[PDB]
Amino acid sequence: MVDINLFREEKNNPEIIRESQRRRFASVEIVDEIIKLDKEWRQRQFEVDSFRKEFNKLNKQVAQLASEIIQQTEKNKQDSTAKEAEVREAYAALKAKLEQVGNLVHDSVPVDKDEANNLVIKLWGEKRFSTPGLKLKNHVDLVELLGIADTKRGAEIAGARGFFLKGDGLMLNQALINFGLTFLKKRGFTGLQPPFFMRKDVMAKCAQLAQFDEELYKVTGEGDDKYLIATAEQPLSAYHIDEWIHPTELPLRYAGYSSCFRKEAGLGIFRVHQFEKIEQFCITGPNENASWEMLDEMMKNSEDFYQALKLPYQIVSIVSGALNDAAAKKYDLEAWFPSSETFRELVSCSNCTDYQARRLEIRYQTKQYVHMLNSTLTATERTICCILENYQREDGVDIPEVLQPFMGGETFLPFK
Amino acid sequence: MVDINLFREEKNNPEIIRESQRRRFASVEIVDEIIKLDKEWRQRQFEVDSFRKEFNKLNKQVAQLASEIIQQTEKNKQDSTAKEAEVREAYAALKAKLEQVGNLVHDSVPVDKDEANNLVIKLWGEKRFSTPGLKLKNHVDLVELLGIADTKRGAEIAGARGFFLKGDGLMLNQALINFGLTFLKKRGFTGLQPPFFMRKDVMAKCAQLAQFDEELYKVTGEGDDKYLIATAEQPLSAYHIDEWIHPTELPLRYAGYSSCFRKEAGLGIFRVHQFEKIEQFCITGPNENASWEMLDEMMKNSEDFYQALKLPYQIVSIVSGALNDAAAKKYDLEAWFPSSETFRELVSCSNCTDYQARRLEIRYQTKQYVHMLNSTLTATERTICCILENYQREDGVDIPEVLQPFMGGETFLPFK
Repeated sequence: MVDINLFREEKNNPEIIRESQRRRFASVEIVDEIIKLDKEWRQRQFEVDSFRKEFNKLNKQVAQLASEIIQQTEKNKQDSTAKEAEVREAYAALKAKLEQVGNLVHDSVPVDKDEANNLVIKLWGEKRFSTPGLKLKNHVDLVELLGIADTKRGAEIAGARGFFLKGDGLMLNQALINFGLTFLKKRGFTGLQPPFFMRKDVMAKCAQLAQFDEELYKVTGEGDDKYLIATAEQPLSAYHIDEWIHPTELPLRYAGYSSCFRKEAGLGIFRVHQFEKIEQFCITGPNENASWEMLDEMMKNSEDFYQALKLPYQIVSIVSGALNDAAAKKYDLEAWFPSSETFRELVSCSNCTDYQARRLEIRYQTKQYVHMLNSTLTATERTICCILENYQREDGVDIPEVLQPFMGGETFLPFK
Repeated sequence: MVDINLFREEKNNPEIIRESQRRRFASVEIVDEIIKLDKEWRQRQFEVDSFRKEFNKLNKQVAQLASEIIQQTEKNKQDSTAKEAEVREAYAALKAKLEQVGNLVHDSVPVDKDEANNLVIKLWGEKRFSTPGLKLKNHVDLVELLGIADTKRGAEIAGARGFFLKGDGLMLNQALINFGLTFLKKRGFTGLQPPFFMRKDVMAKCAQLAQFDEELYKVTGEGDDKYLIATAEQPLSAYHIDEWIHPTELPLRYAGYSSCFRKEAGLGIFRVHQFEKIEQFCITGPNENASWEMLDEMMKNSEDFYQALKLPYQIVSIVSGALNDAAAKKYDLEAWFPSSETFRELVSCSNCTDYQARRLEIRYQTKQYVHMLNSTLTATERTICCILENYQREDGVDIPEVLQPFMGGETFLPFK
């Protein structure tokens, strides 16, 4: 939820919310609905203090003086707990409209309703193509040829889009997780591996609202009903819930690692239900444009990493209309897939400012909340598919150089 | 299920099954029940061939010759599909008793009803104790002091016995998985990472019967209802289901790796719902005592590994009475926990011979099935708890030597 204070011309200026609503191609009226609703809530919270205030003007000098105004102090003491309710059903009606307002869209964000108008802002890398000596194979056919996944036996076991990693497939995955974690460790990041369970209660306060809520796997189990996490970002957001964080602790840098479960996948390993993910999770103070410097820091770390792997890519800024509710601004790094000659998304990078922080009561007198950003570094299975296509030869695949140490210095996976 | 042929004095000797039943402290009568039930099944399968045989003795020479025996060939052709049913409800009654017979208990197995009488057969390692200079801490208090798990924030997120790994905790876990996988790779093992999902249909044919069936997490999800795997052994067993395997492919050696989910756990990380596991999975021919040599091979690999980590241990042979239904014979490697001065189980090692193979129709003329063995190498979280206790000092923990390369050559985790 956004800050009710960004709606009050008493403390202004609500037109900023109105602009954000326009850019999100969503209700501008709801900004008037909510102002009226706040008006009521703070009236009733004062129509309480009307009774509270009269209350010690009635019990002013009952003993220190006879009088029958103590039949009225029965009406008042009682009245104080009548308005006591009104406040509670005002605030709740206010919260039901407020919950629907997306985060304030940053002015740098391209305004448009369609991802088709999504804006490329940076290129890097020399893109391979099929020549007539080398017809470039797709990840699907390179996996089979290489013998490093069993999607057939995987599908009969876990159902559709289910895979085993096998032999040098498993080493590669593990190779990439450790390259990932050390890469981030060197840049001041602290590992966190969350549980792949989250209580629906907590999840309710997390993710990106009604869009990422009733579309996870359910786990029946032991205590409360639980979800399988879709993204390490979710649990990591819940770390530091209801906590205070001290200016001196910030910034915080968690290299998140977990297995990931998504219901909406659609035999390869790009389009899957289960997969592993390293993520950059970062908390900042809310002032001094600290979260905006941190977005650049994370985006640079994602670029540096895809450069280390020598994977050609392009960076796209996402249109205001495509931003989800938490995100104030967002980049994709889309990486080159030679066989099909398309860019595909391997990284998403978001500044969500205080939007989740305010829900998870993650505090920084008059209520300041911290800024939180999240940036996939590598979905390993996808990243591998990208690596197989870009490093293929006539009779196998060359291992990226940075990943050769974590594979015992092997440099080539031969076709079977 | 055991081989119905091990019950037939026609092909003998059923007393061997009777002995196994005694050693398992279970019904000996059921061996007579089942002989009678097989008798019926093969009678009715012949009371079919009674009709089938008469059938071409009636349709002997109908054309090649008048006669009204073709009113009888109506009774017969029909009768052939009456007994056709009897066979199908005989075999099914036979299967309902047969399903309850545990695997043939190996003669080397100590006969007894109580794990209390579980037989120590080998020691290794010099066990540390609390001296009055060094009071030895437990894994629970070493984790907190070291700052490498958050069981508090973990518990509020995933519910009870839920943990984050953190900083050098995560490196250690990853360190141990890779030490594990390379260790086994050098000994002729091939990585397999299964899916953490299995369709209940398949799981039904897997695990150790009614004891390991209605006690997994349930996953609601997309297609059929699924379980979270309790052990990498389960999926790996389903690999090669309904397949033939060629003498020349055997032996097979899968180093299984997965995350693992158990409902029955009971703040530390020893007694947990989610954890990771490397396992030795091995398939052999059924002859030439090949599975029995393979059990020794795997047991030696488990010993070598706990020696590499310099963890003192003892090997126990499990009493006939404690063997589950799949297991013909079983060892535990129980490792030394100094603070509490107890041995705790870090490895289980089973020869299940053809028991699952016969259910999963995993074939090797007259029906031969392969032998399958399974042996945990490391439950990482437990293995770490063991490592923290045995390598502690006054102001932190020394990293095992073999694990120092996979931690960038760090040799000490300092207390906070």
